[PDB]
Amino acid sequence: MADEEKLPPGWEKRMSRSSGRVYYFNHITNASQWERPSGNSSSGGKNGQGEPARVRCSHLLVKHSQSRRPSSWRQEKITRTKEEALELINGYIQKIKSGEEDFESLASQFSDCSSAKARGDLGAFSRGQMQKPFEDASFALRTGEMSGPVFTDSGIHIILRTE
Repeated sequence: MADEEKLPPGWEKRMSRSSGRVYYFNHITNASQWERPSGNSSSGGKNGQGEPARVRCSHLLVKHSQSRRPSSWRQEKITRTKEEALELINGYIQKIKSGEEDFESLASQFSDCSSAKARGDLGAFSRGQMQKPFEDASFALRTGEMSGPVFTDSGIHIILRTE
C-alpha cells in the first residue's frame, strides 16, 4: 500500500522500504523526510491542486560553467560542470535539514543571481508566466518545504517556496 487519510496537502505515506523510511513521499517535489510540511506550526490547505492562491517562491540558481551566468555572486569565476555543480545544491539540503538553519539563510545569503540580493528575486506568477521547468515542480507544496534538485534553463534552481 502507498497512501493515507490523515496528512497535509502533499506527500504520500509509503514506508515500503523504497529507500529508508520515506515517511510521506511527495510525487511532485520528489523529496523525503521524517516530518510533514509544517513541523508543529501550520499544515492547512488542501483546496485545489498546488494552486491554493500563489507561490511567490524564490530560487538559489547556483549555475556553473557553460550556461548563462558563469560567475558567482561573491566570486568572479566558474569552471565546475553540471555534475560538480550538483554538489553546490546539496549544500542547501543536508545543512538546511539539520534542524539548525531556517529557510531564510540560503537563497538570501547564497544565490548565483539577483536572488542573492533581495532574498527572492523571483516573485509570484502562478504558472503560465515562467517556463515549463518552473511551474509543475514549483507548484508542489504551498508553504516552504522546497523540492529536490530540479532542472531549469539557467543553473538548476531548488525552489525555496514561500507561498
